[PDB]
Amino acid sequence: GGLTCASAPQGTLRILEGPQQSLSGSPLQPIPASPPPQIPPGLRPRFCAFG
Amino acid sequence: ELIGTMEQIFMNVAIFEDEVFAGVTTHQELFPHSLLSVIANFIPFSDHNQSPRNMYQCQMGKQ
Repeated sequence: GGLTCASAPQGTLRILEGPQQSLSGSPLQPIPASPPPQIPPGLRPRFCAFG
Repeated sequence: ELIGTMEQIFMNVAIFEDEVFAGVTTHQELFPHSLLSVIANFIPFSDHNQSPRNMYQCQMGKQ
């Protein structure tokens, strides 16, 4: 009436919960790159010679 | 994302765009001058001076 060893298991199942990968879009930056410093339009000379 | 000192050795981090690739370039840096300190970001045009100088600028701006 006691507990005895039974037949060895024939296989093992290991369960884990996993989600999946999306598409590669690689959206690097809101406003991207190093935007260049640049000329103010027209500007004009702010200096003249004497005479 | 936020990455750490040991987690940064196993990942590619472009600096400028057009340096980002498809398989490579897992991440990208926020600004190109992210590498420099707060004081080293106060030196003007540090890119065109030799390095022993820019390092000198950091010790002279504190005196």
